[PDB]
Parts: sequence; structure tokens; C-alpha cells
Amino acid sequence: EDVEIKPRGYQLRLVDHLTKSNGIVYLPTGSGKTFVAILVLKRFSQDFDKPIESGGKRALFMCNTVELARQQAMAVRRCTNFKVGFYVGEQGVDDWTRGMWSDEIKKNQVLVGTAQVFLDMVTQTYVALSSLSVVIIDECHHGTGHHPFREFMRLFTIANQTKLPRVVGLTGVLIKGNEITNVATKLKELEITYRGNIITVSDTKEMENVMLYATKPTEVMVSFPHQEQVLTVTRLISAEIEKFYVSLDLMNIGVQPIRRSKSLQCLRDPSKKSFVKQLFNDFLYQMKEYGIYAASIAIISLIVEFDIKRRQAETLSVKLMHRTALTLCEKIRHLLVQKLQDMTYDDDDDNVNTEEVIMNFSTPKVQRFLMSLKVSFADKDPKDICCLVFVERRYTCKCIYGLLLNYIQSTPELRNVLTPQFMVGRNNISPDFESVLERKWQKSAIQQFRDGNANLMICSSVLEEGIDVQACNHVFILDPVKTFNMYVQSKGRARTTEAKFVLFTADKEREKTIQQIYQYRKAHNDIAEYLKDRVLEKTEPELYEIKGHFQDDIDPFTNENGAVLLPNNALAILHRYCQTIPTDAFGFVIPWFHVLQEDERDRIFGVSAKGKHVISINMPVNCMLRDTIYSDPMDNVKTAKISAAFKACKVLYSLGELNERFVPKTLKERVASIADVHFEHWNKYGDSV
Amino acid sequence: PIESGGKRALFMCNTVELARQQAMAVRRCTNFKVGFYVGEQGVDDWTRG
Amino acid sequence: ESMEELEALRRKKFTTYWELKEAGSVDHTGMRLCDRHNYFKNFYPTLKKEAIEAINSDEYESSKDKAMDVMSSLKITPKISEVESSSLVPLLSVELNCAFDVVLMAKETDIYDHIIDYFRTMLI
Amino acid sequence: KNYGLQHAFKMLEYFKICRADIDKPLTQLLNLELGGKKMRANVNTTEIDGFLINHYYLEKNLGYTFKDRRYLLQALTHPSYPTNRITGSYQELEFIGNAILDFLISAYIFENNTKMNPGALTDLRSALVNNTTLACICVRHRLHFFILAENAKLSEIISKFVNFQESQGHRVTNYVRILLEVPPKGEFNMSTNVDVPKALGDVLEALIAAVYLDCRDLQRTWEVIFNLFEPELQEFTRKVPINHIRQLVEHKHAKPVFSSPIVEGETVMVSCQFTCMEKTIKVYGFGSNKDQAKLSAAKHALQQLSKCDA
Amino acid sequence: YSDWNEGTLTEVKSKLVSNRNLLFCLIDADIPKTLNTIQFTPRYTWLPPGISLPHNVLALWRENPEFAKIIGPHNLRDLALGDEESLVKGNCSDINYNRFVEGCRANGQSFYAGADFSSEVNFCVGLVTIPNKVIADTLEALLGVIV
Amino acid sequence: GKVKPLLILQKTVS
RNA sequence: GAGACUUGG
RNA sequence: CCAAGUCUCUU
Repeated sequence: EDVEIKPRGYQLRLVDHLTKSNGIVYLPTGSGKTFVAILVLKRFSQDFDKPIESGGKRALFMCNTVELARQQAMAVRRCTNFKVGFYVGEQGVDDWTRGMWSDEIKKNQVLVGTAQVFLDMVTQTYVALSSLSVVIIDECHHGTGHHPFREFMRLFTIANQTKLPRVVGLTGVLIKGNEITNVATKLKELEITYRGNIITVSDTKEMENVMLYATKPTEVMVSFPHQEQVLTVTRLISAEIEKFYVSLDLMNIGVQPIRRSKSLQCLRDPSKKSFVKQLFNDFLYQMKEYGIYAASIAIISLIVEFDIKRRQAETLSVKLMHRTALTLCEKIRHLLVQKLQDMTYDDDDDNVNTEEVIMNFSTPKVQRFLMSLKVSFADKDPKDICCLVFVERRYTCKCIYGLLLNYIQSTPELRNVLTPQFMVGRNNISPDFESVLERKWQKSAIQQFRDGNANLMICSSVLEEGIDVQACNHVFILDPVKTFNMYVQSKGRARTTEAKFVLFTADKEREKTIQQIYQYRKAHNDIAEYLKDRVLEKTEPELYEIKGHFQDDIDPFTNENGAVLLPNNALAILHRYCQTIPTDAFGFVIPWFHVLQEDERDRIFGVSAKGKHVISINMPVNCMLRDTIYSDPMDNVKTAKISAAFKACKVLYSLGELNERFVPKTLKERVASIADVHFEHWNKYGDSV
Repeated sequence: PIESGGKRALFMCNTVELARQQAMAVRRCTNFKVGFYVGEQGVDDWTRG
Repeated sequence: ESMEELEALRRKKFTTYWELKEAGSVDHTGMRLCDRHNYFKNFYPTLKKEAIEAINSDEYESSKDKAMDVMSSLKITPKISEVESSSLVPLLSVELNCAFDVVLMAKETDIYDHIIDYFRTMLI
Repeated sequence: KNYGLQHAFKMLEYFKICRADIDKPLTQLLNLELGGKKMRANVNTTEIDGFLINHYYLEKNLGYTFKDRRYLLQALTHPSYPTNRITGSYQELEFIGNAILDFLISAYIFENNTKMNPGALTDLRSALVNNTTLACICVRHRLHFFILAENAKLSEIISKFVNFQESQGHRVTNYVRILLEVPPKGEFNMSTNVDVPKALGDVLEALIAAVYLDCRDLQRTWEVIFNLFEPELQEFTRKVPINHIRQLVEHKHAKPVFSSPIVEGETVMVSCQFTCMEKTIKVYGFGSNKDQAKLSAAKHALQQLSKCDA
Repeated sequence: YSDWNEGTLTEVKSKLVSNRNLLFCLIDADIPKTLNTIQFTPRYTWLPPGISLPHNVLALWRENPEFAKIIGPHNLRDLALGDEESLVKGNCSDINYNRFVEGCRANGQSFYAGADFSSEVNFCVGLVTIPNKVIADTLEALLGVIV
Repeated sequence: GKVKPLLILQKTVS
């Protein structure tokens, strides 16, 4: 009984286990998972006050996504007496001088910020691992492959081993992808990437205590009668879209930067034309999947998007192309509304006729979804309904949101109960349909959800992870479930008592989705038992295995200053430096890569490059490296590219273009390098250039 | 490297699991990087490269 | 008057200047952008029927002549512009220079008939 | 001025302006070394012809016959062009050219024009080195066609600029697009600023630098420059175009008033309230930024006043 | 190779009758240069016998390949030869030649890599592109008629 | 026709 | 505005 | 070659 919620018994056990050893906590998501992070921060709060110069130390909170970092920092500030810092690219943190970093760590005892910001910060030697008492990583399951979590983790294998901090991982799911088979190996690679062993509650009393804040939502599968017959307007629309594609193939827009595959194997349709093709293909898929009314909403989405692009056009040719795309979109919308009105002869009551057309002019999936909603929240208090909907594609959220708006303001029983709302990830789409330049609305959708302004939320894999939301009564997974972790986190989002969980699946895929859901059941139970029964006195991986877990990649390089150039960051640093050479708003040009072919590979690399991939980087004309640096023969294109970038950045550092810290030389420092040598007479007047 | 006059070690054991134990002990007791080769990893099919 | 003058008559002026040279015209049409496609549905009726007669007519010598006669019946002067394209057959672009901005292109062999079938799909 | 180049260069050795060097006594500052990797002097002319067809046309249009054509290609190589992997961009060459041309033109006007005051003389130096006049000269001789560049925006600006210049008959003028009162009549008198790309002047200047590096004869280079710029030399010796805004404020009867720039999207304009023959004409300038919009308005006003006074 | 086993015989037979081998064995025989594999559309893609491209631009086009890459049909459309040219001059007038070549250079202000401007116009220079399967199939067709 | 030999140029060459 | 990462197709 | 989400840097 206290305003500062006391540590719960299992929280106490987790804290006093972690304080002695670094490890990973594995619990269903909630305020307890964050609170244990708070308490482990508290328990290591001895050396914050004294300055780093006096051997002081700080704390490092690792979040994945910027908004998650914001929310976690807010929670820490409201739950702790310390003062914390938030660090992303928005705060203009890149230019922060060492004095700013110093007095910052002086004011902020706890440093919170996204992965890559802190990764660059440590690699730039701004702060040292010895300067950090503890490191807390949330959603640590994301730490695999070349994820920045894993890079930061690898950094520990370079500095001295006696000043290494405490590493704590928070997560409600341990696996990332679909590799649910052979769980033990994956769990071991995760525990060995970090420097600890997973921990959880085992005692039945602990089980019951956990259940009070964590609930297992009741779930039922729901399936719709899959129909395939399609209406004539669909084939027509396909025909005009095809004609537009063939015309656009030869639009011959002004020269744009060469676009080629991620593997540098094939060329590409430029971003300008490619974007149009992607938008129309998505619209076609939306129409195919959800029917005609959904298509009517999606076509207005396209209209808004393309009008925005036109207003953002700069080329007469691109202006023309985008206007033409707008015109075709408008034609399609007119035809769709004609088809809608071609059936309104059935009845003139447009209110209920909207419902009826959405039953007729949309696919069975949609019909099932809508009537399930109708029977789910017939006459309930809007404050008492808080449910989520999960859909795959970005534009699906907008389309279904508009469809639900029309449905709500079409049915008497739901007109005054539901308040549909939506939200998607980065590259935010316009939430408005009338293309007006500016709107009064400012409240964000998530804030509406938290405050209760919005009760019905249509999200696509964004609100699933990390984002703190009140327990939701219902969670409708409209799209098929695809990933174990995604399934688990979606299930955990439905946290409240008696919360209902719903899956919408096509009849033909019914048994396959059954297969998947029960493979996931088995994986979850396996994780639970494997944690419960396993016992180990060491409770940390050994040095040999930790060292063996990482060397597979190319070894990092360091200078006498200790600055580390991670090979995974080589491309990022290359593009960073090359972004500064141009001196024109339009002369900006990025590096051009090239892959050597067998015969060229021969006459240069002899017989040493057979059965391996090699990539040559040929930087633009401006800068001085034009020797066509060559990557060492690597197994695959990805590693070959990483090697190419590593070698190129090493050469640049050897040529002094990197200011002994592996960042491009700014004009100020670039000139200071020459100051002493061409400005001797300055220093005698208490004056330096 | 061998072509440069280099040389390698050979910790040959009797049984596969005993070879596992010895390789693991070697790994924890030595800074060298060791490769484990038995028929289960498909040692037969590896190519010259 | 403060908002009627200061923000306002300038809102019109700024958008006007955009349509003059900068923008590809703007939606100053009153209806909702959602309902903007209905612009030609609500187009001036009796002339609508006259254009229906013209389009359904079969006395027109060429699709070029058909397009011009129909489109003047619509009381609109389009501009035929050649868009630089890789096609051997030149690619032409057209404008409807009306508040309901509209632009089409195709190969010269197709452009006129494409106008015809467009307006068939739209004017209905 | 008094002691000429090969002597007063050592003045810097005296003043340590550029640090004295026994290897390079300042007297020898005409020994430019374009070292580094940016240049190669070994490629056969066949590759440049593959990049520069119709060489003879360009040679006769420029009025000088080149000997080592590689200098051309490296000079015409716009940085955005990727497929030239033998030479660098023109930036390092326009860097030296700009100075070379400023010096040569200044020397000519100094030697020949002793009747014109130093203040307007520096104003004229600024105007002649101004990228606007240099771009006009370049287009007048149709050199822009061969520039080897690979970006849409610069090409498009070049296209519209050459169109407008041709509409002006290759005459330097207030670079204004009179959108409305041949301009049509409308409610008010507004216009936009014809934007001058700088890559054009850059490439012309780098070409002259290539001429210098090839011939190593500066009299012949001055011959070329005089042939190219003679009309402007004859003209500006009769009228001195100072900065347009300063031209207005000094002009007795301009008295322009510039309103606050109101922002919509990326566009901003300024209402220029001025008077002409005791009647107030409301003209407006437009631009991406505030200063550009003000300059547009001022140029439009000078345009209007030029038609009114002539 | 009667001694060989069945599997290797099958593998070798597959290689022999595989498309690539047939393509190469017919290419070296110089038949593909005479294939009828493009729909006859005389108005657009065809070269009448007594009519040809200007010799000056023709020689430039064949001699200079790099220049050839980016040549676009509009450049040809820009070469609106006067009657004297097309009838008696053979090569185009120097002014037309110029303007066309600068137009071709300006084409570079469009896509060097992605857009193959030559495809729509290759028939003018006599180049054609054919899928491999067609080449192989012609080889079998010849064999079949001989049989 | 004939350029005036620029006095600076004629001086640095003679 | 540009790039990258993860996962999947 | 396509979908989702995330991050960095920058207008």
C-alpha cells in the first residue's frame, strides 16, 4: 500500500537476481515489465551523482522505436526521482558538441534513446562502456542478425573486459520470425548474444500473482465462405489500369538517379514511376480482396495521395504524369460510384442501402467482419468498449477506416457507440480525404485511444509492440496471422479480464491457420517448460562461446583513439560522407556501386575470385578516391557489399577524410586542419583563424 | 596460411561425442579457433573451396 | 474586417497565383473531392444530351473529327501537346482546361479514340 | 599594377601573404599544378569523341581549335555524370577559372577604360563575373548543349532558361517572367523571377580554364575572351547596371514599399507598392524565400519602369 | 560411348539437346540473321527497299555505338527532311544533322540505363532481338523438314 | 580584327 | 528529403 | 522482383 507501487514478490526476486547477475527477464507485457526496469535502475543508483571525470557513471535505457523510447522515458520520469534524457535524430543530437554531451550527462543521470543514436555515440567515443553502470534493453528479441542491438552488443568484445556494464534484456516474446522449430538453439543464440541467461517466475504462487495483471484472452476462430466470382467492373478497371501501365512504361520522364536492385543485380523502375505502379497495384489488390466499396474508399485515398504528390511535383514531365494518374484514379472512382448507383435501383434509402451495398459490393470477409462487429457491440457503453483491429497493408487501414465510418453512419444501432480510428507506421498517410491544405485537427490517434476519445482502433503492426495502451476488451485479427512473435504480442495486447480474441480466416486456409496457431501453442508451452525445468549454476555464458558467437562477420577496425568502425556501419558512414561533397541543391549525387562480372573478375583478380562474390565501389568524380576499390571475395552479395564499404571507409580514413573518429570532416575542422600551416602570423595577436 | 608454409593441428578422437567434449574443452582452454568435423555436419560433401 | 480580409482575400489570391503558372490548376470546384468525379455527371444538362447525341452519332468521318465536334459541343478548347516518349509513334497529351482538371495521353493512333471512350465512361 | 606579374608576385613573398617557399618563390605563381587523381592526361581522343561528337562544330562555335581534347571532356563533365571514369568534375577547374577570367576582364577594362569611376568600376566587375551575364554569354554561343550531365532538374532549368533567353534574343535583362501585363491583361500586375542556373556559368568558366591549361598562352586566351564578350564590353561601357534593388532606391522616382511575406506551402510573395507618373501601380514579386521574392518584385518594377521611361 | 552408364548418357543428351547448345550451334552457322520473327507492320516498323536512313546519320549510328545507345525516335521525328534532302541529297543537311545530334545528346537528359531507346527504332538500323527458344525451335524445324 | 595586345599581357611576355 | 535494419513474400 | 514494421541520418 503506497503511491510508488511496491515491488511485487516476483518483482523482488527478479530484481535481486538481476542486481547480482546480468540476465534477460521474460514476462508478459505490462506495467510490471517496465517497473522491473525502473527498479533495476534504482538498485544501481550509487554512482550517478559524481562526475565522469571523477570516475562517475550513468545509466543507459535501450528502446527500439522512437515513440517507445518517448513513452518509456515519460514513465521513468513519472516513476523516478532522477532526471532522464531523450536522444533521437529529431533533437538535433548529431551536432551536440562534447561540452553539450558532458553537461548533459551531468544533468541527466539516465540516458534514454533509440538504438543507433547510442550505438554511434559509443562508437564515436563520446562516452565509454566503463562510464555506464547498467544497460537495459527492452524488446530484446529484436536483437538478432545485424540489428543495432546486436552491433552494440558486439561492441563489448572490443573494449577492455574489466569495466563492462550490466546488461539487462526485457521482452514478452523471445523468438522473432517463424523459426519456431528447435527452440533451444535459438534461445541459446539469444542468451549468448547478450551476456546472461533468461529468467522468469516458476512457483505456482508466482503464477497466480502474475495472473492478476496478466490475463489469457479467450480466442475463437471465425471463417467466411470464400467466393471467387467477380463483377465486370473489376475486369474493366483492370483493363484501364493495364493500358495506363503500358502508356506509362514509355512516359520518358527526365533523367533520375539510376535505381537498381538491393542485390545490385538488376535495374529498376525509378522511384517516381515505381511509386505510381505500387499505388495502383495496391489499389487493385484492395479491390480484389475486400470488393467494391473498399475500392471506392481506396480510390479516394489514391486521389488524395496523388494530388499531394502533384502539389509536391517539380518537373513538368512528373507534374504531367501525376496529373494523369489523378485523372485515371478519378475515372476509376466515377466508374465505381456508377456501379454503386447502378444497384441503388434496388432501394432508395441510401442509409440502409449503404449497409446493403457493403454486404453486396464487398467480399464475404468484409461482410463477416462487419456483422461480427454489429453483434459484438450492439448497445454497449462506448466507454466500456476498447478493441483493436489488425490489418496487413498500410492503405488497408485507411480503406477499412473509411468503410467503417460509412457503416457507423449507416446503421442506427452503431451510429452512436463506435468511434473508428486508425494509425500506421512511418511514412504517415494523410488521415484526411478532402485534400485541404491544412486542418484544425491536432490530437494524435494514440492519444485519442489513451484519453478515450477514440474507442475503435485500426492498426497495422504498429500498436502491437511496446506502445503502451490500456487493456483492450476485444482484439480482432482481420488479416491472417503470419509470425509467432506477432501472434503472441497480439494475444497479449488483449489483457483485460474476459477479453475476447478473434481470428478471421478464409475457409480454404482454415486448416493451415489451425496448423500455425497450434505450432505456436506448442512453442509457447515449450518455452514455459524449458524455463521452468532448466537449471544452471553459472547463469551466464562463458567467454569462449561469447567470443565464438560473433567472429563470423568481418572483424572491426579501431584506431589509436579507440574509435570503432563497425563493418555493418560502413555503408552508412560512406553515404554520410558522400552527402557533403556536393555544393548545389541539385548537384547532390550519391556513390554508384558496381558488381564485377566473371571475365572482368578474371583479368583483375586472377584465379583468386572463383566461386565468390566481389563488388567494386567507384565513388563519384568529386572526391579523390577513384582507384575503384574492390571488395575481398566474400560468400554472398550482402557480405561482399559490407566488405566493399569497410575497405572504402578504411581507405578514406587513411586519406584523412575521416577526422580520426570515422565521420566526415566538417568545414570548420577541415579548415582548422590547415589553420596552423597557412596562418602562422595569426597566433601572435591572441587571434586565431 | 598453409600455402605460405603455415600449419594446422589435428585433434583426432575415437568417438563423435568424445570428439565433441575434447573440442569444447579446447575451445574453452585455448585462444585458437577450432573446427569440429564429423559425418553429421555433412563432412563428406564439403568441396575443395 | 480582419479574418475576412487579412487571411482571406489572400487565400484566394495565393491559390489563384498557383493556378496561373505554378500548379496544374486546383480544386476550386465546390463539391467534395470524394464527389469531385461527379463533376461531369452534374454537367449542364441539355448540352449533356446534345453531346450524347453527338457521341452516339456515326456520321463523323474520323475519330479526330468526332473528338473535336464532341468536345466543342462540350464547349471546351483542349490543347494537344506531344509528350517526349520512347515510343516510335509520338505520344500526345491533352488538357480539358476546366475547373475539373483532366489530362490524358496515348499514341496518336489511339489518343482520339481514347478521348472518345473516356468521355463515354465519364459523361454517362 | 606597377610591377606586373612576374615581379609583383614576389610581393607576397615579401608580405608572406602566401608563405615564401624556396621551391616555389611567389614570383612563380603561374605554375599551377592540378595534381591528385582528378585529372588524367592519357585517354585517347576516341573516348571523348564517343562523349563529344561533332567536335569541329564545337571548335568553330567556340572560336578556338583545341589540341588535347581530354581537357574538354574533363571540363564538360558535370559531377552528376557517372559514366566518365577517367577525369573529375569541373569544380576544381571553375575554381581557378573564375579568378582567371575576373583578372583578364578587369585588366582589359583597366587598360582601356580610364574615364569611368572606380565605384561603378567595381560594380561592373561584380556584374561581369556575375553568373547571370556569364550564363547569357554561354547560351548565346550554344555551349550548353554538349555539357555532359545526368540530372533532370538542372537540364530542365537549362531548357526553360534558354527558351526565355531566346525569347529575349540573347539579351541580358531583368530575369522576370511577366505572367500578366505578350503578357495578357488581368486584375493586377504580377510576375516571377526567371532563375539563372549556375552550372552553365561554371561550365563555361571551366572550359576557359581548360583553354588556359591546354594552350598555356594567355594572349590567345584573351583573344578568345574578347571575341566572346565584345558586345557586352561595348554595351556596359555605355550603361552600368548596378544591383537592381539599389538601382531602384537610388532612382529618384521609384520609392517602392515591400509588404510582409505571407506564407502558403513553399511559396512566398511580397506586395511591392510603388508609383509611376504620379499614379500608384501595385506590383508583386514571388519566390521560394523572402529575399528572392523581394528581388523578384524589384526586378519586375525595374522592368515596368524601363517600359515606362522608354 | 557405349561403355558409359545410363545416367551420364542422359545428362550428356540433355546438354546436347538443351536450348543453349542449339542456340550456339545455330548462331555459328549464321542462320539467325535471316529469321522471320517480327509481325509485318509496314507503316510503322519496316524499311521499304528503295528507301533508307540518311547516310551521314547512318554512318554515325553504325560507326559510333555509344552515341547509338541513347538515340530516341523523336530525334528521328525531329529530322523532318526537306524534299531536296530526302530525294537527292542522301545525307541530311548540316543544320539538320547538328540539331538532331544535339537532340540525341539531350536525350541523355533522360535515362541512360533503364530506357533502351534503340528498341523501338532498331528496325531502322536492321538490328532485331529474338528469344532463344525461337532460335532453337528454328533449328529443330530445319532438321524436321530435312527429315 | 586585331586585338590590342593587352598591356599586362604584352608586359609579362615582354 | 536520403539511407539503413529486421521480418516475410 | 513484392509486403510489413523499425531505425538512422536530413528538407
